[PDB]
Order: sequence, then C-alpha cells, then structure tokens
Amino acid sequence: ILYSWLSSKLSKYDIKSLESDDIEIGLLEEEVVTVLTENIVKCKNNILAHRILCQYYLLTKEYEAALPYIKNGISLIAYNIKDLGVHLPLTKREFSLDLATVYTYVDAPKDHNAALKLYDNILSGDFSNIQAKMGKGIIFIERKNWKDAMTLLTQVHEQSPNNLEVLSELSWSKAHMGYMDEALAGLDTVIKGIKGMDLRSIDFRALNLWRQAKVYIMKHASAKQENVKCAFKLLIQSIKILDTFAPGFSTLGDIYCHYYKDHLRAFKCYFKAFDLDAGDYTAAKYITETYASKPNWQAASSIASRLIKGEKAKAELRSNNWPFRVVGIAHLEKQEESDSIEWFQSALRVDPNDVESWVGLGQAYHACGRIEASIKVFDKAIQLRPSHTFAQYFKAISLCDVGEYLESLDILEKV
Amino acid sequence: RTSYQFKRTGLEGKISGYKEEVDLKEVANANASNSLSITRSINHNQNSVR
Amino acid sequence: EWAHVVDLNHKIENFDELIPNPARSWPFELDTFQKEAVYHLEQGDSVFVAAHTSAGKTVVAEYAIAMAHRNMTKTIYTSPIKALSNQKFRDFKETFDDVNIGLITGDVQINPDANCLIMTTEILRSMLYRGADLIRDVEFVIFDEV
Repeated sequence: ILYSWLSSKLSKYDIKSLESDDIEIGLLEEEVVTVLTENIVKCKNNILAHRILCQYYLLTKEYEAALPYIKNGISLIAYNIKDLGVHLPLTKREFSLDLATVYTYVDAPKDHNAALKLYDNILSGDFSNIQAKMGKGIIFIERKNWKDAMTLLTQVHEQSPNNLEVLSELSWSKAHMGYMDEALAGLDTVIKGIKGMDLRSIDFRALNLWRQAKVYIMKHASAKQENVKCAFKLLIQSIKILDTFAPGFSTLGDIYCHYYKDHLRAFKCYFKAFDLDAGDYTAAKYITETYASKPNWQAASSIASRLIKGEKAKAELRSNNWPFRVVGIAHLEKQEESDSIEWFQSALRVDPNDVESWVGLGQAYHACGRIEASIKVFDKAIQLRPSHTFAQYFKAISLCDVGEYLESLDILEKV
Repeated sequence: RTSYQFKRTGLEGKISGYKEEVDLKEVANANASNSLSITRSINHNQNSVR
Repeated sequence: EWAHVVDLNHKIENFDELIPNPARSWPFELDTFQKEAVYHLEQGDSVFVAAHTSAGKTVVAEYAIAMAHRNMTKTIYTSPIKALSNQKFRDFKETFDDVNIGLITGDVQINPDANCLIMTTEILRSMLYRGADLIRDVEFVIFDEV
C-alpha cells in the first residue's frame, strides 16, 4: 500500500530516489489495488492506510468511492482516543480536505458549506489550507459574494505559492471588474501542465478550452471587434480535444448577435447544441422565437421535454414567466385545454402584471366551460393593462354565451 | 359547422396575428338532445343550483 | 390513480417562495405536515385529511379558497348537518379577508353571486342530476367529515 504508492506511476513520487514490440516488467500500479479491499478492511484503528486509501481515489476523477472510509477514518482513532490516549492536532486538518471536497464537487449545487467550523479550525495561525481555497472557492466564487472573493485569491501562499492553477484564479473568476488582459495572461501561465491526448488527462485541457475562451470573449467589451472574431479558435478547440462539450456553442451562441450581429449561424449554434443537450436559458427561448413565429408551435412543444424538466434549470428561470408560456401556449393551439391551466397558474404566480398569462388562461377557461371565471379574468386584464382591445371582444363573447346583454351594448361601443 | 378563431403573432404575441380553424363533434349545442360536452349554451331558465 | 403514504417526518422549508404568489401567511405557526398538504394542493393532485377536530383542520379549508380565488376557480364546502353549514359560513366570514361566500337553503340562496358556496350533501347531489351552474366553475370541492 504505502511502499507501493511510493513506487507509483502517476503522482509526484519515485522508487529510484527513495532507496538512497518487447513487453515491459516494471512495478505497475495494478499491484496496489488488490490490497485496498481484502487486507485493510479487517484491521481496525489503521489511520494512515485509510488516509492513503482515500487520497488516491479522491483526486483521480472520483468523489464517491472514498465516502465509506471517511466516516470510518473518523471512527478509527476518535473512538480509540479513550483506551489508548494519543494526540490529534493534524487529524482535523487532513479530514477537512478529505471530507468536505467529496460533498463540494460531487453534489454540484447542494453541500458546498459542509465543513462549517472545520475550515474555521485550520484557518487561524496559517491563513488557511489547500482546502480553505478548494472548498471555500465555490463559496466565494460561484455563488457570488464579492467581499473577500475579489481580494483573497492568493491565500494559497503559505502552503504552495507555485502551484499551476490556484495562482491563476486571481483574475479568472474576477474578470467582470476590469482585469481581463491580466486574467488572460494568468490563464496562459496555468496552461503549461499536462497537455494530454486521452480521456483521463485531457479533461483538464478541455475545461480550460472553455475557461480561457470565455475570458477571450469578455476582453473585447471592457469596443473593438478584433478578439471577438479571433475567439472562434478557442471555442472550436473546446469541441475537439475531449469528445463532446455542450457549453461551447451555448455560451457563445447569444454572443454572435452582439457586435457583428451574425444571426445566420446563431440558428446553426443551437441546431448544433441539439446534438449535445442545450438544456439552458438561450437555446429554448431561441428555438421558440423561430418556430413559434413561423407560425409552428408543434416544434415548440418539443422544447417542453427539456425546458422545465431540467430541475436545476428552475432556479434561474423563476424571475420572469418566459419558460411557462413556451410550454403552456404550445398546448393551446394543439387543442388540449385541460393541461393549459396549471402552467398558467405558475406563470400568474411569477408575473402578476401580464396580459398573455391571464388572457391566455382566460381563453382556456372560455373553451373548457368556466365562462364565469373568464369574465373575472378578462375584466382584470382591462384593469391591469390600461385598455386592452382583444379582452373586450373575448369578454363580450363570454357575456353572450352566458346570456347577459347588459354591458355587451356598452363594451362593444369602445371596440 | 365552421367557427371564427384567432390565435397569436409569435414569441410573446399579445394578440396581433391570427389563423382560423374548424370544429366538429356530436351535434348542435343544446341540453334538449344531450350535449354532455361541458361547453354548452346556458339558456334563460335556470336557477343557482336546482 | 395512485395513493402514496406520506411519512409526516419530512419537510420542504422554503414556504416563502414555494408558493410563488403572495397567497396567505398567518402570525400563528402552522404544523409541518399541513404546510405539505398546501404544497400538494398547488401541484394539481387530490388530497385526503385524516386528522382530529380542534387541531388546525382549517389549514386545507384556508388554502382551498385562497388558491381558487387567485387562480380563478370556485369551491364548495359540503357538510351533512345544516348547523355546521351556518357555523363554517360564519368562520369563513371571520378568518378570510373580503371573500364572496354563499349558503343554499330551501327557500332561496343567501348571496346569489357567491364565489365560495356552502350546501348540504343532498343539495350537492342535486347538482349532478339537475345540471347546476357551479359544477362548471368548481375544481376543488371540500368534503366535511368522511
């Protein structure tokens, strides 16, 4: 396990230094894995072996398989502290990295602040740890809280100043203020690392090819259209090195209509995103805008399968009532008026001051049978929107269908 | 047998453009024959409930 | 057509924006499982309360109208006893903030243009056979004491 890890073939260790057409026969990594299941599981209070077991599976594209032996890792000596009695100053600092990073990146939106007081424990004398930048990075950067997120990005200084990626974070995420060229420079300084051509190694490069591309795209604005046209090389490279990458066309799809105003390949951008997934803000709204304005709402109904169904998509879509009318109005013209109402309820909840959400719902109410409700609804669209013309005709018809010709004489005067 | 219907313009089309349709099902809208379809003409001979 | 058993030991504690509209919120704190009932109401599925009287059974009755009044449907409270009809009518007058309530008797209906009607089970039955006005307009019918 430990000796065999010292003689590994991935991480920064070596067999030769520690001593002091034709198949090979060297000390491979596959000899190690057999000991990590059978032998280690039987013995109790075996902490270093547990730690090393965790660390290999942890950083190598897995935040899941280490989970069983983190809880155990805690159990091992924390229980044994009574009947043996030994110091534990460094126990709360490695398991700060080991425990929290499993929950941070695996569950992408959920358990970010899993440590809570465990990062507060290490961050006292030494101004943090690799974990208080790895785990607390997404706390400061991704969720957006620009108090310490702007300034404190080289709080990785005490442990490791010359690590490749962590020093480049200074201006990557903080690229909306002004430091764009600087960010680009930094990212260039972080590129020189692996540069692989495989599934395991080249993911980092693939994800850089989105990372830097965004920066490149940004640097133009905060006038000239030099690095707007030249951005293609970084975006096109993104969809190339790995295998499949959806955010390439989707991120720069709406960007194509800014300065050049090239809306010809904006059609091809989200047609290309249909290959990957395109479960996002732009693609749906666009796909509706072309097909529904034809008019042709049958193709707009296909967007409902991935518009609200995304689950994580609902968090950033509840400000406006744009995703509810796309799915709702698709059902209206196809003639199934029972399904119409529920969508329009949510839309109403979202947007109180609106015509199409109410008048569209009132059309369904009209067609279903609830004509008494349609009077209430349509007259509220006269109350909300200063004086809507189509609401008076719809209401007039609804007055007629019931039987009352009381205000039908007065309402049809203005129309 | 025909019916006047008017739809929408396009994206966020608050009543502008339109296209018409035709419908056909069962018979004339009246409770004398049957008309179990809920969309039916309310006559001037009905109380709140009874 | 399915009837899942809710364990009553779980909660979605986002009540401010779980209901996206400003529906209703009281100074007195409701029970956790009865907030879940309200949550289930807004989805579209039906409900079934197996509780005790004098222990906040009106939580469902509160959001029966409050959902229907915003979303523009109607509601029928159906009690077998006539006294109870009067009682819960009074209750509806009291707790709610400006709601059009009604009650059907033999002679004639109190409040002809009511949003929330009240009636006897016999009188309810006399909608489905006669062909009443308010079986179009009503979506969520309340049933008292099953």
